[PDB]
Amino acid sequence: MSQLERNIETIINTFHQYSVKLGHPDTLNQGEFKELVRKDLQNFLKKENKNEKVIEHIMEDLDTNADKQLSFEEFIMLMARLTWASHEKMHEGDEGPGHHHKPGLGEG
Amino acid sequence: MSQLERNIETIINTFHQYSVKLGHPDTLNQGEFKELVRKDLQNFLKNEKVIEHIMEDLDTNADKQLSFEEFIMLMARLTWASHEKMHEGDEGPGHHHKPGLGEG
Amino acid sequence: MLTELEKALNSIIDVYHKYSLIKGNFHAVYRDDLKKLLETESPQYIRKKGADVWFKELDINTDGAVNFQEFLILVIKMGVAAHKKS
Amino acid sequence: MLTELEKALNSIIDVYHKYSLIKGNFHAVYRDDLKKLLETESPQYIRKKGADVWFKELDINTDGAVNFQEFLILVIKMGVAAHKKSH
Ligand SMILES: [Ca+2]
Ligand SMILES: [Ca+2]
Ligand SMILES: [Ca+2]
Ligand SMILES: [Ca+2]
Ligand SMILES: [Ca+2]
Ligand SMILES: [Ca+2]
Ligand SMILES: [Ca+2]
Ligand SMILES: [Ca+2]
Ligand SMILES: [Ca+2]
Ligand SMILES: [Mg+2]
Ligand SMILES: [Mg+2]
Ligand SMILES: [Zn+2]
Ligand SMILES: [Zn+2]
Repeated sequence: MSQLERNIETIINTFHQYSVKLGHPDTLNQGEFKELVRKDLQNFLKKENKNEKVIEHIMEDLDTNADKQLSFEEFIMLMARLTWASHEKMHEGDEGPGHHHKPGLGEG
Repeated sequence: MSQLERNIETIINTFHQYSVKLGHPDTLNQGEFKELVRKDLQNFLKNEKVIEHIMEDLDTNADKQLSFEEFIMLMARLTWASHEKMHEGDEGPGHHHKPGLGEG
Repeated sequence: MLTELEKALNSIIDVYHKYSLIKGNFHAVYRDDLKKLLETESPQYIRKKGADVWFKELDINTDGAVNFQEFLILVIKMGVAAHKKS
Repeated sequence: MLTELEKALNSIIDVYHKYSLIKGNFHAVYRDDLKKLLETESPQYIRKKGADVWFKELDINTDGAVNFQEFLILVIKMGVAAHKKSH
């Protein structure tokens, strides 16, 4: 299994660990999303986790079809956005020469 | 001409205002890029070494020039960055925009 | 005060919200919204691809909508196509 | 220390740079680099599309490479496809 495949599996397995708890087994309701963010994204969303209204807005923004659940398809955009945001932070104020990563999201 | 078409024409016309000056007329060299940044992105990009490295990052084929195709990814990135600032710390509920890049 | 270029980029945000604020998720352009967006904002050589074809191309996570990132894919593609035309 | 999920996301960054740091622009995966990436990192049902087809699909600005944001398009597409297969 490639590294990339392993990472995608981690995303899928994490999502489903929470999505099966309550209601529809393939979507996260607000309760399930908040728990995932609180624990599994405790460093990447450290500041956001301090304001429950920010977390709820994040879910509202990701809830593409507006049904108050996150499908895996909607959720994976959060994964892409946070991966993007971590990489952006590793390059904040980058002067070169060459390529170097500062600490990413939730670090430093 | 729609608003979106007009916005795209502004991007094309601005790029080519700088790219036609010197050397290849369809690409920007580093000095031309710096002048565009200094004057046309004076609000959205608010250190000289950092600007040089932004160009090296945008210079996809590594020929030290910015083509239009390479340049438009800066436009997309900065449009994204401005919207993100519009929603920084957003608590909602509902949709609202704080000022974007260079404002507020 | 924004430059001419910065005003164009800001306007791109506004164009997207003209359609994404019609209904539902505020950063979602649903299939019927994207038909309206393309018919209103895009030139014939872009529209001729078909709204449903564009929608499938742009909804990269197949969640039923074009969010703002997905819309910027369209802006990039329209920008490069306009440049190649001119 | 990062969570299991956060580590997977930072690993996606590392995977991309395994190929983007091969040559040229540090955030550019050229057409030949993408063939290597797909042959190494992606399952058969993804590779079968063809590396050339994927490249055309991912190089949205037709500048000759897949940058990090274009790569995330691939990651999103592979994740949704893997989800559909798994479930
Ligand atoms: Ca637990
Ligand atoms: Ca856990
Ligand atoms: Ca939903
Ligand atoms: Ca940057
Ligand atoms: Ca020139
Ligand atoms: Ca170049
Ligand atoms: Ca979508
Ligand atoms: Ca490279
Ligand atoms: Ca590209
Ligand atoms: Mg559930
Ligand atoms: Mg909407
Ligand atoms: Zn990097
Ligand atoms: Zn908005």
